[PDB]
Amino acid sequence: SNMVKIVTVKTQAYQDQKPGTSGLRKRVKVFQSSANYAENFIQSIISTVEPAQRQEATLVVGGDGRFYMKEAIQLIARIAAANGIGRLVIGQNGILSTPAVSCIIRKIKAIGGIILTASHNPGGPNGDFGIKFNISNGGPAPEAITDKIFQISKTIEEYAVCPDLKVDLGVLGKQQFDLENKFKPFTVEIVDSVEAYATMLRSIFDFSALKELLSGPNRLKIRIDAMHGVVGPYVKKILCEELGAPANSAVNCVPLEDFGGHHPDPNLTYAADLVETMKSGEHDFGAAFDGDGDRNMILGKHGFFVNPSDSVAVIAANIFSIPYFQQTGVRGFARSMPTSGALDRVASATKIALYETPTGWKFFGNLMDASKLSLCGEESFGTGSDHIREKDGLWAVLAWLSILATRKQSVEDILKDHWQKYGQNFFTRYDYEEVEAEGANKMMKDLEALMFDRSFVGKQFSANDKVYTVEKADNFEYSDPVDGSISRNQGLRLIFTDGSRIVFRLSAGATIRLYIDSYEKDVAKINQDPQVMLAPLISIALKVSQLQERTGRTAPTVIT
Ligand SMILES: [Mg+2]
Repeated sequence: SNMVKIVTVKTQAYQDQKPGTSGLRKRVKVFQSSANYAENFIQSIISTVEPAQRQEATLVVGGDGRFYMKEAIQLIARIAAANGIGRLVIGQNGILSTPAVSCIIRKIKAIGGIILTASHNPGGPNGDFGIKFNISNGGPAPEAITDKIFQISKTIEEYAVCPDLKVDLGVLGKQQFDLENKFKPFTVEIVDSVEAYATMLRSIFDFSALKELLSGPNRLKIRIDAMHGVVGPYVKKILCEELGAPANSAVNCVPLEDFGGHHPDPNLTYAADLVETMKSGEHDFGAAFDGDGDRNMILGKHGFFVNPSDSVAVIAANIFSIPYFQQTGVRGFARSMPTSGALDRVASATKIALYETPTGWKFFGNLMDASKLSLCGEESFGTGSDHIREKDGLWAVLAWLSILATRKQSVEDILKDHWQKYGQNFFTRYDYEEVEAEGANKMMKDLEALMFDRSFVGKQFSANDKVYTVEKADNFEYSDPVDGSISRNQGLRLIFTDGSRIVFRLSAGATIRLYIDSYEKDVAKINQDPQVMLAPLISIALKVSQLQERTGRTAPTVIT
């Protein structure tokens, strides 16, 4: 029945419901076996909305398809209705990519959205579940708001719910619910998962040029792997149906509740199927997306790997292949500090501002909201623009296709031309996972003390046929030019006079991340194996940090 009662449910607070920057993520089993775990958190989110503003408010709700998503969406609808939220907009079947949620929030001027995703983390009966809150600019809720949610969640003693309310998520259109002894109805609009996002992309990119690129006998041959995650229907409906790529272009493009039993995390080993496909030489372009669609990996013919640090640089160097940027102009470029310096060479050569930010969304969002940031990238497979306030993997793929269309060259030839023009930033990230915290912290503190010494700048480091001179060494700090905040201890940087860098970052077991960025201006040495070219700087990095001595690790856990 669509005439439902409002009921107050006594509850007991949990103490660990901390939203963080990417949402509250817990094992699916925790949500299911902890009474009112989800309910308490949803209520805590909604309690940050001023009662007076709820009736005219809309929340956008959707997720990445993982197990438990639809049950959580029903819970959100039952609690939102009871709390006097006037409207929910929900993707069909509950499905909305994270970029789609950001798109819709900003399009319909909603107060925010609740995204049911744990991004690249596994899903399924034994996987993870995440609940992410975005606010009215379409982006992640900032710390002041997540702090409030957490504080409310720790002392909550009841929540309001319409236990008999049920939303049909499969069916497009408005469902109205009349609440007992409430004048105004509760309205749920089920929208097509893809339409609003596709329409945005239709305005950003030249779909006529892309159709021509992707169809016919001379078509660019592409393989696009959604990794059984949320981007699946977007690939099928935009790249295949609208832009005319053959249906086999869409790989793993049916969303699955367990992401096919694998991690929806795009890199050369988690997406090893796509890589093996590309190695056959039949296809010109490959890409893979993460579970909720804000990360992307870019491959060329024969499986040529475009480092995410290079990808944002190539997009920057060819940015006016994209109609959006022809119209807005380029307001600025940004990358996270550990990302390679390739983007900087394009910004310097084209005289556009380069913002080097700590890891995290808020720094990019601030700059975008100041009209100072058009294109951003992160070495962790992140690429985006100010078209929305989340990173956007499928957008990054259509950027590449637009560039491929105007350049009329292979992905590899585009990179070779790029390196010949700007030099090459050989780049890798070493992850040392689950190291003992005491050793890793001692490693960081000792290295920081050593770098702080007056004589460390100007020191020279040699290995084989390579001499590196320290130009600067510090613990990265960022004063945000919008909110005034000062972020400290964002990473140990060893900056060398030749344009190369070593960066150390720390992030239930500590993880050391070691980023190596070797700038090579010699045309003869471009397109080499990065691991070979980076070996001198890796040796210098392990020796000055004494990482093996402090952690007992002789090798990183993961190399990217
Ligand atoms: Mg993600």
